[PDB]
Amino acid sequence: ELQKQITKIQNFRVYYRDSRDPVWKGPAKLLWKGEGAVVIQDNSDIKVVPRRKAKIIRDYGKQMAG
Amino acid sequence: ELQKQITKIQNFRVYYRDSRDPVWKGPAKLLWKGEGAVVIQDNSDIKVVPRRKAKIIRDYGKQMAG
Amino acid sequence: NFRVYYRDSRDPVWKGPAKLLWKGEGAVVIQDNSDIKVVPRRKAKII
Amino acid sequence: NFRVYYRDSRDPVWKGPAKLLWKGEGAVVIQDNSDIKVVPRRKAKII
Amino acid sequence: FLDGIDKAQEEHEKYHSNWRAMASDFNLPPVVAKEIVASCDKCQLKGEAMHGQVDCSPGIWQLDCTHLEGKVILVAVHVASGYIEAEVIPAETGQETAYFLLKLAGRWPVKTVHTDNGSNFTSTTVKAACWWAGIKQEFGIPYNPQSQGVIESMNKELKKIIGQVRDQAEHLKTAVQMAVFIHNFKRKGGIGGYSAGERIVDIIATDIQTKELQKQITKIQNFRVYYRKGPAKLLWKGEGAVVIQDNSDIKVVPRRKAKII
Amino acid sequence: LDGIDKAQEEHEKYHSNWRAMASDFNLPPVVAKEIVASCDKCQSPGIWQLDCTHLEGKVILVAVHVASGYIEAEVIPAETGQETAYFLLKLAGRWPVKTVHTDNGSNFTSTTVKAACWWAGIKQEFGVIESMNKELKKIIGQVRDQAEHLKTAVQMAVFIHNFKRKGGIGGYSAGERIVDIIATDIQTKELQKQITKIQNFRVYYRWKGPAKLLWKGEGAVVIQDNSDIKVVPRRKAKIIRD
Amino acid sequence: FLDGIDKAQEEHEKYHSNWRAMASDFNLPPVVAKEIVASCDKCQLKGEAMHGQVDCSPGIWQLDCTHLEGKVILVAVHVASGYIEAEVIPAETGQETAYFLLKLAGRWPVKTVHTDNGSNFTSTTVKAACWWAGIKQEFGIPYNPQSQGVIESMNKELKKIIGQVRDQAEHLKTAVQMAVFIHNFKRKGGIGGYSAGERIVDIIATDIQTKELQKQITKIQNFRVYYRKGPAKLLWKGEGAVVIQDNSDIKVVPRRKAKII
Amino acid sequence: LDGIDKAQEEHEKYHSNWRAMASDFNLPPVVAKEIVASCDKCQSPGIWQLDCTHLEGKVILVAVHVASGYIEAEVIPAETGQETAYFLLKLAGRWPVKTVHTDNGSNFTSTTVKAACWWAGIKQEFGVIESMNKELKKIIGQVRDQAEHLKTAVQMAVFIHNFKRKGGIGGYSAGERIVDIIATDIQTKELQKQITKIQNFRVYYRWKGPAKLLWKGEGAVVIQDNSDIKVVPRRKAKIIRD
DNA sequence: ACTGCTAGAGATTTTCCCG
DNA sequence: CGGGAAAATCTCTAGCA
DNA sequence: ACTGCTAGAGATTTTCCCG
DNA sequence: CGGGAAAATCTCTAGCA
Ligand SMILES: C[C@@H]1CCO[C@H]2Cn3cc(C(=O)NCc4ccc(F)cc4F)c(=O)c(O)c3C(=O)N12
Ligand SMILES: C[C@@H]1CCO[C@H]2Cn3cc(C(=O)NCc4ccc(F)cc4F)c(=O)c(O)c3C(=O)N12
Ligand SMILES: [Mg+2]
Ligand SMILES: [Mg+2]
Ligand SMILES: [Mg+2]
Ligand SMILES: [Mg+2]
Ligand SMILES: [Zn+2]
Ligand SMILES: [Zn+2]
Repeated sequence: ELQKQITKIQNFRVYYRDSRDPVWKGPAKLLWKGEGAVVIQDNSDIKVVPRRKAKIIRDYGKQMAG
Repeated sequence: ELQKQITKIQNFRVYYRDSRDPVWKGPAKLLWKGEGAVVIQDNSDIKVVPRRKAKIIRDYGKQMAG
Repeated sequence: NFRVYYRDSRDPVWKGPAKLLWKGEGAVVIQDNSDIKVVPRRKAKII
Repeated sequence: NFRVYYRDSRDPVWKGPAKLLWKGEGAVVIQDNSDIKVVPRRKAKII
Repeated sequence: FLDGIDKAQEEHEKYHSNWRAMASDFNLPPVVAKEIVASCDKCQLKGEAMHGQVDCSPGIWQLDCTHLEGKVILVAVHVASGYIEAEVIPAETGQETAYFLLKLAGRWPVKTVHTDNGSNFTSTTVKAACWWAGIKQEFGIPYNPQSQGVIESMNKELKKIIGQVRDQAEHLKTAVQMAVFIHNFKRKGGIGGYSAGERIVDIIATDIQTKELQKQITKIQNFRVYYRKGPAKLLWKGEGAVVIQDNSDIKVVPRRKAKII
Repeated sequence: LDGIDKAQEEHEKYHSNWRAMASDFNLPPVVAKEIVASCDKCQSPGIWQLDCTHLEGKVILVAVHVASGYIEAEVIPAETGQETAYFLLKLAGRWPVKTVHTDNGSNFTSTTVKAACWWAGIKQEFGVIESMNKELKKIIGQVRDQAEHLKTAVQMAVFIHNFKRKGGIGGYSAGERIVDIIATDIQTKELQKQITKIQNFRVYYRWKGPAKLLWKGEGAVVIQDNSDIKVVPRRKAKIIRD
Repeated sequence: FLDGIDKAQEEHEKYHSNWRAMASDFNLPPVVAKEIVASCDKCQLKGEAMHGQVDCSPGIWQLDCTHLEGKVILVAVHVASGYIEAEVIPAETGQETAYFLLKLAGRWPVKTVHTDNGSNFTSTTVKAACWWAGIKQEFGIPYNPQSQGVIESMNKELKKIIGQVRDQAEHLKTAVQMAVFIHNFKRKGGIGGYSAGERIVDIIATDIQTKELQKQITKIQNFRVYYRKGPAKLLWKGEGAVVIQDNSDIKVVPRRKAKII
Repeated sequence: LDGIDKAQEEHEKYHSNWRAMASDFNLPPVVAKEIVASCDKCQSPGIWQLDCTHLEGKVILVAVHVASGYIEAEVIPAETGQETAYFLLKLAGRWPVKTVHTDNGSNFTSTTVKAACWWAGIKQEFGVIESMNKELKKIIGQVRDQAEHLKTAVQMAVFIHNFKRKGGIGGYSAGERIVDIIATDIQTKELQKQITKIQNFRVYYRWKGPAKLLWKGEGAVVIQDNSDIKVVPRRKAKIIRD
């Protein structure tokens, strides 16, 4: 039930930036999504990113590929 | 005689750039000066730099200060 | 309190000092002689 | 041999291909229809 | 330094020497020279060396009007994806800007439009068109195209493609639609190797799917967490760390010194 | 890897599709695709429909995505081939249009529309369009008084139809449906691309005969030999291109 | 790929898809798609992302004419040091450019002048003034102020100082000379914490001193070196490495496999 | 460090200056300065001279660096205070002009020249100028035919005088001499700055009485106590500010 | 209270592939 | 584990009134 | 065959200074 | 050897037709 839903929410890749770095940070793992913030995991680090600085996709291309 | 002259030529600081780095490299030690090239020592490394990419000074302020 | 000097709009002459009302990431809101203006942080210095 | 496409002088339209005569650090000398021109390397691609 | 400072202001009132020159000429600590410069109004002439970061939420679009061959091209872009819409219009008028905006809002979920302060966007006719479709208008700091970095960058890619295909069309509107097609579906790269069309599809489908999934997750997973405080609402748990939202403030706490109930 | 046999069994029992096996058991999509393709007992998103309605003396030119009911329409000055081809180039730039169905009307069989379809890569072929024309006309009649010109009313009707009216099995609107269907086609195309990439590779494992390649994992290599899926360590198999 | 390549060129001839889009849509290796793009003339629209490096020898000066309050200001700069000279002149004319250049060459050792291709610098009257003082003229690639980065950057600092002191002078020439003074002697920093005046003094004195010193060193230290070749002329030795000049080619060799005679 | 005693001896023998001791024995300039300042038996570059010559009906306004013979001149339209003050502001922007000697002529005692000197920081005081005027006139007479106007000829003469005519003890031209003299003044000013910086520090070593500070090296601290220079390890002395 | 970005070209580091 | 080649990342630029 | 740079503002790392 | 403060370095920007 719930665990399938959580492992599905963690299948989406998140591209984000920090408040003073102009370069986009590579695909993290989406843990939780909200109206104003998303919670991600990037290299065994848990960051909270505003919604306006994050791009969340699935990569229908790496899915279909393992 | 000659050794005083060499240790005097090595008292001048050289600021230089490489052919694809826009930042100026810190003060090296001038070993030999020529019409088209200067030979410097930067951090126990001997580089040959064109004359047009090198600024050679003494730093009248650090002399007068040890 | 903070003094803010700024470059408002298509004008090269820097103006100031103005009161800092709000500092966001990238832009600031200031008050310069009962006139509220929004200036990007590229065009303002805050002291 | 090399093909060089370039942006000569106050003109947005890229021109080329031209023969590469000399590659310096920052600029190149090319030949485009019996016309020798000196183009900076910001304004030229060499293939 | 009382004699060294009084002479330094007297010199700054004339030459406006920077903090270093006054530190060398009057034997001042760097802080004092920097203070003397910082108190001079005539020396505050430079901003700080940074750039902001535009909004890249899934519902934000940047619009702008660019000009080509005497004609007006109204261009829009989906900021999160790079998907562009464009149209040659006879005039920069709020009427046709509103028509363009209504067409756009009818084809895609447009939550917010970001534009500069051109008269066609600040028009009372676009305000009515954005109110009807439930769109939010964000105008930028006047005379700052950097606030429209995305659409202004798209004004260059679009014009660049048009010159590549201009000789396959008699009229400029055909070349504009060709360029829209080519950008959206024939240029790949970016954050997923996608094209702009694939990327907008992914962005929008992912938004819907994640909203539904997290709705289910919150409907089921209902816990309260005490840490170090009040019953913060649980958001996520695992890997020796817990994420919670205490009074609308999301913070990350380790599994230690935190109990889930 | 370890669930390949379970997926084979679940297909031989329930005749499921590869998406479920790949989601339920955690298999690369290519392996589940081969599982569903090994049983012979177990054997649209780019098609739009075009037509023209007449209303208040002007010509509305409507386009429907058949799979989703999503509608693209606009008022044109003249029912001609120039404006039809322009509408079609626009649509093809907005959505991936692979086929368009029309009613052999004069504006649709013109050389300009044919050339536009050729450039865009659209295949021209000569009752959903009628029902959606009826629904669009009903919505237009509803919302007509909120605008002065007809083209504005048509765009408000298109907005209402695509995003405000919901229905079907899950209660989704035409916009969400078209987005989901296009995402599904993107997945299908990516899978076809990967299958086509790997199909020109042969694997020699343990040496045994050549085998078809399915997946080149980080700790394993999946192969299909004599209509049977087997797993071999990477160091125990050599992959060559043919 | 013969069927995949023939279809890719047919698609590129229409849409001009970049190498990635054609690698994804036609199953091509990156090299083949990049080749198909590289052979299209209509796609070669972007130069390489670098910048050059101007000449900063001790004798190079960059000159330029800038405008302020309807008046013409002829500005020069010593590239190695940042020392500027400036003057308000009534007209951008080769006559007064030549007067400025002769004054400059009379006050400092000017070996070479770098300028853009304005008519006053490309004038036959400056050619005579530069020939008389023994100056070498380097003109830049036309319509490329980046080739004058130093003097163009100095056109901004000079104008910036003038606005700081403009209200201490009735005329603009007085403010220009005030700004020259302030820049050259009241602004410290750079490669030695110097001002422009101190730095030009150091550069020039160091040039003279090093030329004299190395003349003596070569007059005394006279050796030939064999390495791995011919009798290369010795330049420097010490710290387990030898620097020599073999047929006008300076290279560094270690002390091993090298004998000094 | 180790040569301080040798330098003291060489001064008590030959009365040398601190530049030589600092160059010969390898001492920080402050230590040699104190050595030369401890003996009471052992006890210009910013001064220019202005004047006006008349030639061919025009007024040439000449400036000489007394220490080097370097010359700055130019033809002015009128022998007035505006042009004199402009010439002086120009010169002060080019070279570090600390003092200017003039001949109390009307143009030199004007309020505009006084205000220019005040702004630039020049001290006004009211036979080298005459000899250099003679030499400049001789050169001008030589080179006059190579130009049409007189101002151009004056600048060619200034170029010749400053860089083409060489003489003196070492055979250097006026340009090299002025550059060397200004470099020497830069060294002198930097040394005075460092001495002034360190003179407000007192050192307590081994605790003994306070001592004047001279140098804070990387492996030593040099101090002067009771007119005697001693060396102490950094860990053996504490420096405080007073 | 709001905000530079995008895509391409060359350079340099990572990953993979067979020994 | 060791080179080489190919892929991924990094760096940096013009143009967008 | 020739060529972006300069100075200031804020951030971040180094060095030094007394324990 | 250990923090804190001050100094040095690094990063990045507008304006220069
Ligand atoms: C009359 C409206 C309202 C008020 O202002 C004007 C003037 N303007 C100027 C540019 C422009 O300067 N682009 C160059 C650029 C410079 C920097 C950057 F980051 C991005 C850039 F695109 C525009 O694009 C633009 O749309 C306008 C415009 O619309 N208006
Ligand atoms: C008639 C002469 C001869 C032919 O060309 C024109 C036009 N021009 C244009 C600029 C200018 O665009 N400065 C802005 C800028 C841009 C980029 C950069 F790296 C540096 C910069 F200063 C000049 O400064 C300048 O002197 C001239 C000029 O002199 N001429
Ligand atoms: Mg605009
Ligand atoms: Mg714009
Ligand atoms: Mg110019
Ligand atoms: Mg210029
Ligand atoms: Zn000031
Ligand atoms: Zn092409």
